[PDB]
Amino acid sequence: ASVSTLLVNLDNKFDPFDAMSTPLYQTATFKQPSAIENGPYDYTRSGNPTRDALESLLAKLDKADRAFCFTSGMAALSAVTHLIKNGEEIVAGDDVYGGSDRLLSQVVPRSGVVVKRVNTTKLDEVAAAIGPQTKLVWLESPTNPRQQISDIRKISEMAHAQGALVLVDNSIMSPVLSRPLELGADIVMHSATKFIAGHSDVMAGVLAVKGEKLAKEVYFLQNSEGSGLAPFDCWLCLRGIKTMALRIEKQQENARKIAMYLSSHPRVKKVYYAGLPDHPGHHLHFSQAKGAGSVFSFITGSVALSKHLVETTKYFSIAVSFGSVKSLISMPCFMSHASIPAEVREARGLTEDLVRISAGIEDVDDLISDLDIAFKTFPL
Amino acid sequence: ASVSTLLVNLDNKFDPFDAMSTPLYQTATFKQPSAIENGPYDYTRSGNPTRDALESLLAKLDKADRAFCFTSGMAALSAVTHLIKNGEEIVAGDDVYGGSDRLLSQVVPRSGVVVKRVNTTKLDEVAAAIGPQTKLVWLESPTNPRQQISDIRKISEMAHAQGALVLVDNSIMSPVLSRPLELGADIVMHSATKFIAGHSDVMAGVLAVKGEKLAKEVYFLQNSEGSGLAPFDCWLCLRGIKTMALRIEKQQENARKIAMYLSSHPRVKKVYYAGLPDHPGHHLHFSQAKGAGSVFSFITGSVALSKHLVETTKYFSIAVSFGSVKSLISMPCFMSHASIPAEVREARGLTEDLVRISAGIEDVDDLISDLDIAFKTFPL
Amino acid sequence: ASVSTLLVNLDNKFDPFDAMSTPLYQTATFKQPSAIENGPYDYTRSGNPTRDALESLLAKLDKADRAFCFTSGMAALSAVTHLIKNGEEIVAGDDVYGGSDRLLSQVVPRSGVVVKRVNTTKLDEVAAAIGPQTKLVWLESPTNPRQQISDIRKISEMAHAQGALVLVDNSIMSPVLSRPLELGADIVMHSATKFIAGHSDVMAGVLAVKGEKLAKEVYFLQNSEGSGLAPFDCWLCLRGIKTMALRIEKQQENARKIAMYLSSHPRVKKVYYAGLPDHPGHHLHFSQAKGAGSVFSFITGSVALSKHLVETTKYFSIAVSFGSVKSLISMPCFMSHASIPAEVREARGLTEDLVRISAGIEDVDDLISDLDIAFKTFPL
Amino acid sequence: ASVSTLLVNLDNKFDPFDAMSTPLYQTATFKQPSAIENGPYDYTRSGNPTRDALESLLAKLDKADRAFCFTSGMAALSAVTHLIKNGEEIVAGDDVYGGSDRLLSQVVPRSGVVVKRVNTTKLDEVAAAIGPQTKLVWLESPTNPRQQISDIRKISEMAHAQGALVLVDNSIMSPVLSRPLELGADIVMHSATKFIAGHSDVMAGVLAVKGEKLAKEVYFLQNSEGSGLAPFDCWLCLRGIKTMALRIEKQQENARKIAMYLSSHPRVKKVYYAGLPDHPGHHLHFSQAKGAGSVFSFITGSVALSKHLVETTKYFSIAVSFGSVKSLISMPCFMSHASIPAEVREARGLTEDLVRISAGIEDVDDLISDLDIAFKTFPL
Ligand SMILES: *Cc1c(COP(=O)(O)O)cnc(C)c1O
Ligand SMILES: *Cc1c(COP(=O)(O)O)cnc(C)c1O
Ligand SMILES: *Cc1c(COP(=O)(O)O)cnc(C)c1O
Ligand SMILES: *Cc1c(COP(=O)(O)O)cnc(C)c1O
Repeated sequence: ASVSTLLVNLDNKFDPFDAMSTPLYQTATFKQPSAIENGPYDYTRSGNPTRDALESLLAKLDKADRAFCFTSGMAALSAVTHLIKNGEEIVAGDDVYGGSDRLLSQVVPRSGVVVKRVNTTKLDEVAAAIGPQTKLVWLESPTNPRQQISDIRKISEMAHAQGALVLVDNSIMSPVLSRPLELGADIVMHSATKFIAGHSDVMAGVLAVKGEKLAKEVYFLQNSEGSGLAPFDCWLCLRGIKTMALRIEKQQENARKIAMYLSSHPRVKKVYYAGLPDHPGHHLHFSQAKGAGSVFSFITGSVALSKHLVETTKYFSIAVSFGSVKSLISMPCFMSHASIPAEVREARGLTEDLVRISAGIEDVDDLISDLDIAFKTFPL
Repeated sequence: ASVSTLLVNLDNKFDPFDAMSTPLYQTATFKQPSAIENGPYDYTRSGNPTRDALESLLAKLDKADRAFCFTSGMAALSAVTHLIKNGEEIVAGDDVYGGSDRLLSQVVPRSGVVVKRVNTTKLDEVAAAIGPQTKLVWLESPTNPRQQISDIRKISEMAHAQGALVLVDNSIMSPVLSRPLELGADIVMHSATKFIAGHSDVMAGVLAVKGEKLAKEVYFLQNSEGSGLAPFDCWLCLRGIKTMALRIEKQQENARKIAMYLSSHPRVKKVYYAGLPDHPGHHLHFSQAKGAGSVFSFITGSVALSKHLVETTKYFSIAVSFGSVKSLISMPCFMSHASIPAEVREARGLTEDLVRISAGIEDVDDLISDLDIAFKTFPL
Repeated sequence: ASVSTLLVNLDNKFDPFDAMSTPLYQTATFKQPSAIENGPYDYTRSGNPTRDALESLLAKLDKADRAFCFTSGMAALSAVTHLIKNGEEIVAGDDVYGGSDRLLSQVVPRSGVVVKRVNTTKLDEVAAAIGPQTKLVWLESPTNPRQQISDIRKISEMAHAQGALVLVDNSIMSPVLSRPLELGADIVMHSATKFIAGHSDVMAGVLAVKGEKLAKEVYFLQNSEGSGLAPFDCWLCLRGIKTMALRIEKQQENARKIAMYLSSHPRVKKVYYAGLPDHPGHHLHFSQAKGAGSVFSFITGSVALSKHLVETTKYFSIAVSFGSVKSLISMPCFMSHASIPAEVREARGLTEDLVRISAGIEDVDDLISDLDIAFKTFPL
Repeated sequence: ASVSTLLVNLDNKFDPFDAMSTPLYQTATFKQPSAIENGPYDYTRSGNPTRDALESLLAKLDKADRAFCFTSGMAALSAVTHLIKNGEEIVAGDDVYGGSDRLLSQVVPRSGVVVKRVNTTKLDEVAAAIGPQTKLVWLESPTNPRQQISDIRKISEMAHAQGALVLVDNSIMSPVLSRPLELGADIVMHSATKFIAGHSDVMAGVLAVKGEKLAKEVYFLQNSEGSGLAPFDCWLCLRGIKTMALRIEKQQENARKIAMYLSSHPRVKKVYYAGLPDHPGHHLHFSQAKGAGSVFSFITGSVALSKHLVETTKYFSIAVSFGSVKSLISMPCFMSHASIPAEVREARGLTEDLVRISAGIEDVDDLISDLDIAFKTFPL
């Protein structure tokens, strides 16, 4: 039974009328059966039929013991973070996403937790980083925007060697291309704001958990810090996940073709994309994933040319994130860090002229044609 | 300019078409204007027009500098909590609500933050408990379900003279009966799931802040822990908050009358309601609140008769919380702590037969008659 | 069992989890149980659980056999209209609302259905106009904006003695002030866009029917012309209808007081409101309605002063319709028929300076003070 | 600029914040600028920014002068029908859809309009059917479930020859495969409940019009009979139309492969599908369309085998309609007419054992495998 076939099934047992869409329980409380006993549901912060339908499809998708839905990706990562106590340590790949950065830096500390940074690509570096009191190993792969690959099976054994939990933020791959729990991770997180919902109209975060005692501790925090995804947002996620395989299938192929057109373009200096045969990490990646994705970036050594591509293209929207049906284009180097000086950007592997693209589901000839016209209009 | 009157004010400067209802911005991202600069908005976790319209109304209602909306009441209490660093001190009443209790005993510790519990009605204790390390004082008055009154002006001065922040969870009072920031509090919090939304159909928390620095610090956390209330939810709060003054007016009056009836009823031992002249705290409370709200409880000395009133009443629903248009009834001891033993149930100031009622907006003659019959049908 | 009390009753037999809010069935199709038989539901155009929950409440409020919800007020009036065959006769007041007017003069004719217009306050005319071909009598009392009262018990007997159906568009009264099916009417219609939903945010029409055959005939049309109100809309009506009794109570009282003030004001020539003792029809209306509602108008003999009151009032919005929590003000002559000439504007019983107000639920001292200032700032 | 690329573009001029998703104007009224003049919007029944964004994308998709959105497909067809006056005629292909049937039969008549039926495949039949006073020619192609083809260019000239309007109900093809306005039709109707929204969670109907005076007459009825699609439903339509090209592309290909597997299956007697080279009409169809679609049917001469396939398959849902991401299966012969006797089904070209499939976007091997197992389990 394929993913494609699994994403559209409606297994809503509770529904007496078998509607084709999951009924939306937009309520806060439920009436109890008696003065002494509760019902299956009582308060939405604790549990809700609609969110249960989504959390449950997502556990199957990730082959997890239990899945949890949060108001956003950051909320999911913040909860994970509230699992390490005072005097513990966290080995954080130092490449990891902006909000993840800010979190590991400015927030995790106020809690008496220690934060180690590394290059999860160098096993020795991460080997030396895994201390006695190391309780969490937190990875991302491909990284962004460079697409550098890390070995999740091995980093899993080093960490598991100290009795530590491995968190794999799979947002960039989604359950259709990768399933980290089957590579040794303990918790896979997905910003569902990206591929899962795929329409850039809903914030959501997902924690997919391996191990019951573990899941019980996540539920404790989803239910106590009250960050469970709202019923309406769950419904929009349920509606969107249905075409996830269909959308990734077209998107990724658009990305392959635009990466190839750019790869051999006179004005493009380098192209990062794990799908290119020439990508350092290519073979490593595909040993743990079925696809490169639909996000990639490139350099042009010319910041004035890069701004032009970004601002001139008619089919790409200038925006953050990726994974929507609309193709996006940006400069993470002078934008996704506008507060980044000349040393603030150099202190972060990236270069003022770097352009990142999130390919959508348009006709790739429309997109390649759009980019070509854009290079041919830049004056000198 | 009265509150009833302020609540229906539609202040949407952004909307070109002057809709009578605030346009719902159900979107996760916004397009940036150029490659270098951002727009007023960029990402719903960071900010959204619909949520801004609500956070603004809420700041005006509470006379706060800025207000913040969180995915739920607990999320809001959880952020205030992430303001206090490793090894600092938190002094919080003993009465403090269930979820707050749990958060105070099992999550705050994980940060090395120390928690002292006090009976905030006894100034000495408050005095005794507030040292050099105290950075947060956390009140709640009336207490649930006894409706104990604490002096908020005097507790604020003590803490401030110690440089501590004062939080008042004003959920049971809401903006139209009390505005704690004018009594020394620094942050007022509401479970907007209760009176603000008013229909039992949306989960939401609000944080009303005094002080630009503080606010900046609350915003920093609402944004990084990605917990701002979602747009559909903000829209439902905006919609339900409009009848807030109206709902409370009829509700409060209903509770008054129903306490009247129970107070002089032969099978009712004690009635807890701050509106009753005979209630310890009456004059204190009304010295800092324009009214006694709509939740109250009573004891009957008979766990068997209490269950009976609870299950037999035809017009009250057996449910958790309050502040909704529907009248609710429950038993905080044998229910809102159901899995509670003999001393583990009395380990909380509440005899297991205490019944709590949340008056709604129905005909009070229907509700009072509903209770009378239930008292008469009880088997001996 | 009072109306205020009936409005919050949650009667959802179908829902397994007893949510406090009716589950929204946002779906177009339902799965059938076998290849041969259907289920309770199959297609939202045919029926939906959420819409059923509302159509049921509405039948109980109006003491009707069955009720139907349409995409809007006009859709409902348009269906009643599709009940009358080729070459039959329709007798409908002259006063009858704009959209109804248009529908009566430009669409009903296309069917060979003949339309006679009468001043339903003059029984003779009604008598004179009702022949052997009359199959529908269409009333509206009070009339807009003059608030003319027609005798609904006596008009029903005449038509019935001629075998004609009687429709009463009860939009301005709603179920808590009048229930026309207990006065001889056969179908009562409401623009649920007005008092029922009560927040200016949903378009909806309701048809409350007396008689199984008739109902069957209305259902046949709601179903075939695919016009039943959509599920999200039904849910918003269910949500807003709960404060209906509460909203009207404060609203009606507000209108009373504001008519009081204007009636004895030096710059106001005539005030039209059926609650005023001096109003022709007072005793008739209150002989068939429990109240005068919240819409009324006044003349000032000065088109220039009327525009001024309309544009200067700070607390009234310039807008069409009524029944919302927000106070509205407008000029039916120079606005709700703006593109109206000199005799084409007087070709409707309304002097071009008539101002209509719809009282909302704000502080009446705020509203009355708002009007006073506007009378005082008017340039001479 | 391809359709695929056009379906995801956001051309919302009015939006000051450029959200990626169209802002939802869930309101009924808008405030007017002054006492004498309206704004662009005033009442949702008349016009709404969100519906305008959808009606406008749909005009581009169909190459129409203006597009209109209705509460449902039937509402769209019912409005079309209110365009022919008393004493006019309608030439209705007699094969046309159920609700279309019911309408042409039981409703259109009460209006003094004459109804002719034909086999739009026989030009002579339709030649003889086009009278002097014929104002509407109403087609469907492929028909359902037979997929019989009609020539839309020629039937367009015969009709236009009498000054008549041609209505083409394109629901089964959608704008991605066919655009009838470019073949002589005047109005193309789409049940948007099908392919446009594609998630079976929203009812909607669409009229795409050629000719301004024409469009003005449709707007008159959408605006007067109040059947304009609700803002929320428009938003769900906007969200769904975005993957329409992506969904039809996979769906149609699944259909091709399942039609081919069934075509050569021992237990299948006939397969109707315009994409099969062997289909009477094949070449005719593709002269006016780019694809066969994803709906087809087949016969097995065995009603007991057909029920079994329908009720045994694990990946097909038993439901009406088509065009959703979920594959559907049914027997229109003994189900989509359960009230169809032994002569009531014979009086309608179809046969008790006929099975219709609407292919979804699953893995076609999952679906073919599911059907094969189903044939191999039927006992004798
Ligand atoms: C986009 C992104 C996030 C942010 O998630 P939100 O849902 O918007 O808070 C987290 N992690 C990664 C790896 C991302 O790339
Ligand atoms: C209900 C309640 C809360 C919890 O708020 P949620 O919206 O349910 O997370 C917090 N404080 C008080 C005093 C409450 O009564
Ligand atoms: C407003 C109004 C209508 C129209 O209803 P819609 O919901 O706007 O279509 C019908 N009747 C009366 C008497 C009205 O005042
Ligand atoms: C499905 C169908 C319709 C029905 O439309 P609704 O939107 O559900 O009312 C109309 N026409 C055709 C041709 C169809 O096949």
